[PDB]
Amino acid sequence: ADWEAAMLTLLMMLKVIEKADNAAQVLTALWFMALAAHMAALATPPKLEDKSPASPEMIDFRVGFEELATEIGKAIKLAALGKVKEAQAAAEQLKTTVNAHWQKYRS
Amino acid sequence: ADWEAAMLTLLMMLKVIEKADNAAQVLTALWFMALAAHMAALATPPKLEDKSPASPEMIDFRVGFEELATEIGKAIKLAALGKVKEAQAAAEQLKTTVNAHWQKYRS
Amino acid sequence: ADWEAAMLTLLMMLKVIEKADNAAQVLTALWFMALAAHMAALATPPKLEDKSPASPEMIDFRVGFEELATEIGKAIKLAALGKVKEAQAAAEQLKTTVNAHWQKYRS
Ligand SMILES: [Ca+2]
Ligand SMILES: [Ca+2]
Ligand SMILES: [Ca+2]
Ligand SMILES: [Fe+3]
Repeated sequence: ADWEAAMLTLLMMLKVIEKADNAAQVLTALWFMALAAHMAALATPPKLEDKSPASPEMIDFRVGFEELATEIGKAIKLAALGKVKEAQAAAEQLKTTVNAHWQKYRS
Repeated sequence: ADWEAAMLTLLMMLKVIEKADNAAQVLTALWFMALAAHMAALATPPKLEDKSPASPEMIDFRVGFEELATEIGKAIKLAALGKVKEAQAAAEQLKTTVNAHWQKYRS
Repeated sequence: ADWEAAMLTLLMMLKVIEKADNAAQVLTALWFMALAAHMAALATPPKLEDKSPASPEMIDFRVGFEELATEIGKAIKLAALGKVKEAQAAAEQLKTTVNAHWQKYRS
Protein backbone atom coordinates (compact mmCIF):
# COMPACT_ATOMS: atom_id res chain seq x y z
CA ALA A 1 0.00 0.00 0.00
CA ASP A 2 1.07 3.59 -0.65
CA TRP A 3 1.27 6.26 2.06
CA GLU A 4 -2.27 7.63 2.27
CA ALA A 5 -3.75 4.16 1.69
CA ALA A 6 -2.29 3.13 5.05
CA MET A 7 -3.09 6.52 6.59
CA LEU A 8 -6.78 5.95 5.87
CA THR A 9 -6.34 2.45 7.31
CA LEU A 10 -5.19 3.97 10.60
CA LEU A 11 -8.19 6.32 10.60
CA MET A 12 -10.68 3.51 9.99
CA MET A 13 -9.07 1.20 12.56
CA LEU A 14 -9.38 3.98 15.14
CA LYS A 15 -13.10 3.96 14.38
CA VAL A 16 -13.10 0.18 14.89
CA ILE A 17 -11.31 0.46 18.25
CA GLU A 18 -13.73 3.08 19.58
CA LYS A 19 -16.58 0.64 18.84
CA ALA A 20 -14.73 -2.55 19.81
CA ASP A 21 -16.29 -4.44 22.71
CA ASN A 22 -13.66 -6.98 23.79
CA ALA A 23 -9.88 -6.81 24.12
CA ALA A 24 -9.30 -9.11 21.14
CA GLN A 25 -11.09 -6.67 18.82
CA VAL A 26 -8.92 -3.81 20.11
CA LEU A 27 -5.70 -5.84 19.86
CA THR A 28 -6.30 -7.05 16.30
CA ALA A 29 -7.19 -3.55 15.10
CA LEU A 30 -4.10 -2.14 16.82
CA TRP A 31 -1.94 -4.74 15.07
CA PHE A 32 -3.56 -3.71 11.80
CA MET A 33 -2.49 -0.18 12.72
CA ALA A 34 1.06 -1.36 13.45
CA LEU A 35 1.02 -3.34 10.20
CA ALA A 36 -0.27 -0.35 8.21
CA ALA A 37 2.69 1.64 9.54
CA HIS A 38 5.17 -1.20 8.93
CA MET A 39 4.88 -0.85 5.15
CA ALA A 40 4.03 2.82 4.94
CA ALA A 41 7.08 4.11 6.81
CA LEU A 42 9.08 3.16 3.70
CA ALA A 43 6.70 4.97 1.32
CA THR A 44 6.71 8.71 0.59
CA PRO A 45 3.73 11.08 1.07
CA PRO A 46 2.50 13.33 -1.78
CA LYS A 47 4.05 16.58 -0.53
CA LEU A 48 7.53 15.06 -0.12
CA GLU A 49 7.44 13.51 -3.60
CA ASP A 50 10.27 15.83 -4.67
CA LYS A 51 12.17 16.14 -1.37
CA SER A 52 15.62 14.67 -0.84
CA PRO A 53 15.77 11.46 1.24
CA ALA A 54 18.26 13.29 3.48
CA SER A 55 16.23 16.53 3.51
CA PRO A 56 15.25 17.64 7.04
CA GLU A 57 11.61 17.90 5.92
CA MET A 58 11.73 14.30 4.68
CA ILE A 59 13.75 13.38 7.78
CA ASP A 60 11.05 14.91 10.00
CA PHE A 61 8.51 12.65 8.28
CA ARG A 62 10.41 9.46 9.12
CA VAL A 63 10.73 10.30 12.82
CA GLY A 64 7.15 11.55 13.05
CA PHE A 65 6.24 8.14 11.66
CA GLU A 66 8.55 6.58 14.27
CA GLU A 67 6.61 8.18 17.13
CA LEU A 68 3.47 6.67 15.60
CA ALA A 69 4.82 3.11 15.66
CA THR A 70 5.99 3.73 19.23
CA GLU A 71 2.58 4.88 20.47
CA ILE A 72 0.84 2.04 18.62
CA GLY A 73 3.17 -0.42 20.33
CA LYS A 74 2.32 0.97 23.76
CA ALA A 75 -1.41 0.63 23.11
CA ILE A 76 -0.80 -2.93 21.88
CA LYS A 77 0.85 -3.85 25.19
CA LEU A 78 -2.05 -2.33 27.13
CA ALA A 79 -4.50 -4.32 25.00
CA ALA A 80 -2.32 -7.43 25.34
CA LEU A 81 -2.40 -7.23 29.16
CA GLY A 82 -6.22 -7.25 28.98
CA LYS A 83 -6.61 -3.54 29.82
CA VAL A 84 -9.27 -2.94 27.18
CA LYS A 85 -10.25 0.37 28.82
CA GLU A 86 -6.74 1.82 29.11
CA ALA A 87 -5.87 0.62 25.61
CA GLN A 88 -8.89 2.45 24.17
CA ALA A 89 -7.76 5.49 26.15
CA ALA A 90 -4.31 5.18 24.58
CA ALA A 91 -6.05 4.84 21.21
CA GLU A 92 -7.64 8.26 21.69
CA GLN A 93 -4.25 9.79 22.11
CA LEU A 94 -3.12 7.77 19.08
CA LYS A 95 -5.92 9.52 17.19
CA THR A 96 -4.13 12.81 17.90
CA THR A 97 -0.80 11.62 16.47
CA VAL A 98 -2.46 9.97 13.46
CA ASN A 99 -4.57 13.02 12.60
CA ALA A 100 -1.69 15.47 13.06
CA HIS A 101 0.61 13.40 10.83
CA TRP A 102 -2.17 12.76 8.30
CA GLN A 103 -3.08 16.43 7.84
CA LYS A 104 0.54 17.62 7.59
CA TYR A 105 1.27 15.44 4.52
CA ARG A 106 -2.22 14.91 3.08
CA SER A 107 -2.12 17.24 0.02
CA ALA B 1 5.40 -18.65 6.24
CA ASP B 2 6.95 -20.21 3.14
CA TRP B 3 6.01 -19.24 -0.42
CA GLU B 4 2.97 -21.39 -1.19
CA ALA B 5 1.68 -21.02 2.38
CA ALA B 6 1.18 -17.31 1.67
CA MET B 7 0.01 -18.03 -1.89
CA LEU B 8 -2.86 -20.11 -0.51
CA THR B 9 -3.51 -17.27 1.95
CA LEU B 10 -4.02 -14.89 -0.98
CA LEU B 11 -6.41 -17.37 -2.61
CA MET B 12 -8.50 -17.80 0.54
CA MET B 13 -8.59 -14.07 1.27
CA LEU B 14 -9.90 -13.48 -2.25
CA LYS B 15 -12.74 -15.85 -1.33
CA VAL B 16 -13.32 -13.79 1.83
CA ILE B 17 -13.43 -10.51 -0.12
CA GLU B 18 -15.95 -11.83 -2.64
CA LYS B 19 -18.25 -12.69 0.29
CA ALA B 20 -17.42 -9.66 2.45
CA ASP B 21 -20.38 -7.39 3.16
CA ASN B 22 -18.87 -4.17 4.57
CA ALA B 23 -15.76 -2.18 3.69
CA ALA B 24 -13.97 -3.14 6.91
CA GLN B 25 -14.14 -6.83 5.98
CA VAL B 26 -12.67 -6.07 2.55
CA LEU B 27 -9.95 -3.81 3.97
CA THR B 28 -8.79 -6.26 6.65
CA ALA B 29 -8.65 -9.14 4.16
CA LEU B 30 -6.72 -6.97 1.69
CA TRP B 31 -4.22 -6.10 4.42
CA PHE B 32 -3.89 -9.82 5.13
CA MET B 33 -3.12 -10.15 1.42
CA ALA B 34 -0.52 -7.37 1.62
CA LEU B 35 0.89 -8.97 4.77
CA ALA B 36 1.03 -12.41 3.13
CA ALA B 37 3.09 -10.86 0.33
CA HIS B 38 5.28 -8.87 2.74
CA MET B 39 6.96 -12.03 4.07
CA ALA B 40 6.65 -14.21 1.01
CA ALA B 41 8.46 -11.89 -1.41
CA LEU B 42 11.65 -12.86 0.45
CA ALA B 43 10.94 -16.61 0.20
CA THR B 44 11.64 -18.80 -2.83
CA PRO B 45 9.04 -20.93 -4.69
CA PRO B 46 9.59 -24.66 -5.31
CA LYS B 47 10.59 -24.40 -8.98
CA LEU B 48 13.25 -21.74 -8.34
CA GLU B 49 14.78 -23.73 -5.47
CA ASP B 50 17.95 -24.19 -7.53
CA LYS B 51 17.97 -20.92 -9.49
CA SER B 52 20.55 -18.20 -8.94
CA PRO B 53 19.36 -15.15 -6.97
CA ALA B 54 20.55 -13.05 -9.94
CA SER B 55 19.06 -15.43 -12.53
CA PRO B 56 16.54 -13.73 -14.86
CA GLU B 57 14.00 -16.45 -14.05
CA MET B 58 14.40 -15.74 -10.33
CA ILE B 59 14.52 -12.02 -11.13
CA ASP B 60 11.21 -12.31 -13.01
CA PHE B 61 9.69 -13.85 -9.87
CA ARG B 62 10.63 -10.89 -7.67
CA VAL B 63 9.13 -8.30 -10.03
CA GLY B 64 6.04 -10.42 -10.69
CA PHE B 65 5.65 -10.39 -6.92
CA GLU B 66 6.20 -6.62 -6.98
CA GLU B 67 3.25 -6.10 -9.31
CA LEU B 68 1.17 -8.11 -6.84
CA ALA B 69 1.99 -5.85 -3.89
CA THR B 70 1.27 -2.85 -6.12
CA GLU B 71 -2.19 -4.06 -7.15
CA ILE B 72 -3.01 -5.06 -3.56
CA GLY B 73 -2.06 -1.55 -2.45
CA LYS B 74 -4.39 0.02 -5.00
CA ALA B 75 -7.31 -2.13 -3.84
CA ILE B 76 -6.48 -1.19 -0.24
CA LYS B 77 -6.79 2.51 -1.07
CA LEU B 78 -10.13 1.91 -2.79
CA ALA B 79 -11.35 -0.01 0.26
CA ALA B 80 -9.91 2.67 2.55
CA LEU B 81 -11.87 5.43 0.78
CA GLY B 82 -15.07 3.47 1.47
CA LYS B 83 -15.51 2.28 -2.14
CA VAL B 84 -16.43 -1.27 -1.16
CA LYS B 85 -17.81 -1.95 -4.65
CA GLU B 86 -14.81 -0.68 -6.61
CA ALA B 87 -12.41 -2.39 -4.20
CA GLN B 88 -14.13 -5.74 -4.76
CA ALA B 89 -13.88 -5.03 -8.49
CA ALA B 90 -10.15 -4.41 -8.08
CA ALA B 91 -9.99 -7.66 -6.09
CA GLU B 92 -11.32 -9.57 -9.10
CA GLN B 93 -8.47 -8.29 -11.17
CA LEU B 94 -6.15 -9.14 -8.26
CA LYS B 95 -7.47 -12.70 -8.60
CA THR B 96 -6.00 -12.74 -12.11
CA THR B 97 -2.52 -11.69 -10.96
CA VAL B 98 -2.59 -14.05 -7.97
CA ASN B 99 -3.71 -17.07 -10.00
CA ALA B 100 -1.25 -16.40 -12.83
CA HIS B 101 1.66 -16.07 -10.40
CA TRP B 102 0.48 -19.04 -8.32
CA GLN B 103 0.25 -21.44 -11.27
CA LYS B 104 3.60 -20.41 -12.79
CA TYR B 105 5.57 -21.42 -9.66
CA ARG B 106 3.23 -23.96 -8.04
CA SER B 107 5.05 -27.26 -8.85
CA ALA C 1 5.32 -3.11 19.44
CA ASP C 2 8.08 -4.02 21.90
CA TRP C 3 9.12 -7.60 22.67
CA GLU C 4 6.70 -8.70 25.40
CA ALA C 5 3.84 -6.78 23.75
CA ALA C 6 4.08 -9.20 20.82
CA MET C 7 4.79 -12.14 23.14
CA LEU C 8 1.45 -11.56 24.86
CA THR C 9 -0.09 -11.27 21.39
CA LEU C 10 1.13 -14.78 20.58
CA LEU C 11 -0.32 -16.08 23.85
CA MET C 12 -3.73 -14.51 23.23
CA MET C 13 -3.86 -15.65 19.60
CA LEU C 14 -3.17 -19.20 20.77
CA LYS C 15 -6.28 -18.84 22.93
CA VAL C 16 -8.18 -17.63 19.85
CA ILE C 17 -7.02 -20.60 17.76
CA GLU C 18 -8.05 -23.15 20.39
CA LYS C 19 -11.57 -21.66 20.28
CA ALA C 20 -11.67 -20.96 16.53
CA ASP C 21 -14.38 -22.86 14.66
CA ASN C 22 -13.50 -22.48 10.96
CA ALA C 23 -10.22 -22.52 9.07
CA ALA C 24 -10.36 -18.79 8.29
CA GLN C 25 -10.36 -17.95 12.01
CA VAL C 26 -7.31 -20.17 12.54
CA LEU C 27 -5.48 -18.78 9.51
CA THR C 28 -6.04 -15.11 10.39
CA ALA C 29 -4.92 -15.66 13.99
CA LEU C 30 -1.84 -17.55 12.79
CA TRP C 31 -0.97 -14.66 10.48
CA PHE C 32 -1.36 -12.32 13.45
CA MET C 33 1.13 -14.62 15.19
CA ALA C 34 3.50 -14.44 12.22
CA LEU C 35 3.01 -10.66 12.11
CA ALA C 36 3.65 -10.32 15.85
CA ALA C 37 6.96 -12.13 15.32
CA HIS C 38 7.81 -10.12 12.19
CA MET C 39 8.33 -6.92 14.19
CA ALA C 40 9.39 -8.42 17.48
CA ALA C 41 12.36 -10.40 16.15
CA LEU C 42 14.10 -7.02 15.73
CA ALA C 43 13.29 -5.90 19.30
CA THR C 44 15.22 -6.89 22.43
CA PRO C 45 13.73 -8.62 25.51
CA PRO C 46 14.19 -7.18 29.03
CA LYS C 47 16.91 -9.59 30.19
CA LEU C 48 19.11 -8.99 27.12
CA GLU C 49 18.82 -5.20 27.46
CA ASP C 50 22.55 -5.02 28.25
CA LYS C 51 23.82 -7.94 26.15
CA SER C 52 26.00 -7.47 23.09
CA PRO C 53 24.26 -7.90 19.71
CA ALA C 54 26.94 -10.50 18.91
CA SER C 55 26.76 -12.13 22.36
CA PRO C 56 25.90 -15.85 22.21
CA GLU C 57 23.06 -15.28 24.69
CA MET C 58 21.61 -12.58 22.43
CA ILE C 59 22.43 -14.77 19.42
CA ASP C 60 20.50 -17.66 20.99
CA PHE C 61 17.49 -15.34 21.27
CA ARG C 62 17.45 -14.52 17.56
CA VAL C 63 17.56 -18.18 16.47
CA GLY C 64 15.05 -19.24 19.11
CA PHE C 65 12.83 -16.58 17.57
CA GLU C 66 13.66 -18.02 14.13
CA GLU C 67 12.33 -21.45 15.11
CA LEU C 68 9.12 -19.69 16.18
CA ALA C 69 8.56 -18.06 12.79
CA THR C 70 9.31 -21.42 11.16
CA GLU C 71 6.74 -23.33 13.22
CA ILE C 72 4.15 -20.58 12.72
CA GLY C 73 4.71 -20.82 8.98
CA LYS C 74 4.11 -24.57 9.01
CA ALA C 75 0.83 -24.16 10.89
CA ILE C 76 -0.16 -21.44 8.41
CA LYS C 77 0.30 -23.85 5.49
CA LEU C 78 -1.77 -26.51 7.27
CA ALA C 79 -4.51 -23.94 7.89
CA ALA C 80 -4.18 -22.69 4.30
CA LEU C 81 -4.75 -26.19 2.89
CA GLY C 82 -8.02 -26.35 4.85
CA LYS C 83 -6.70 -28.77 7.50
CA VAL C 84 -8.29 -26.91 10.40
CA LYS C 85 -7.79 -29.91 12.70
CA GLU C 86 -4.11 -30.51 11.92
CA ALA C 87 -3.40 -26.77 12.06
CA GLN C 88 -4.89 -26.55 15.55
CA ALA C 89 -2.76 -29.57 16.46
CA ALA C 90 0.31 -27.73 15.16
CA ALA C 91 -0.83 -24.72 17.19
CA GLU C 92 -0.63 -26.79 20.38
CA GLN C 93 2.97 -27.55 19.66
CA LEU C 94 3.44 -23.85 18.84
CA LYS C 95 2.16 -23.17 22.36
CA THR C 96 5.19 -25.10 23.65
CA THR C 97 7.70 -23.02 21.69
CA VAL C 98 5.93 -19.75 22.55
CA ASN C 99 5.72 -20.50 26.27
CA ALA C 100 9.32 -21.74 26.49
CA HIS C 101 10.64 -18.64 24.72
CA TRP C 102 8.33 -16.33 26.68
CA GLN C 103 9.40 -17.62 30.11
CA LYS C 104 13.13 -17.60 29.31
CA TYR C 105 13.18 -13.84 28.59
CA ARG C 106 10.13 -12.62 30.54
CA SER C 107 11.82 -10.90 33.54
CA1 LIG D 1 -20.26 -2.22 19.51
CA1 LIG E 1 -22.00 -12.70 3.13
CA1 LIG F 1 -16.23 -21.32 19.67
FE1 LIG G 1 8.95 -6.13 7.27
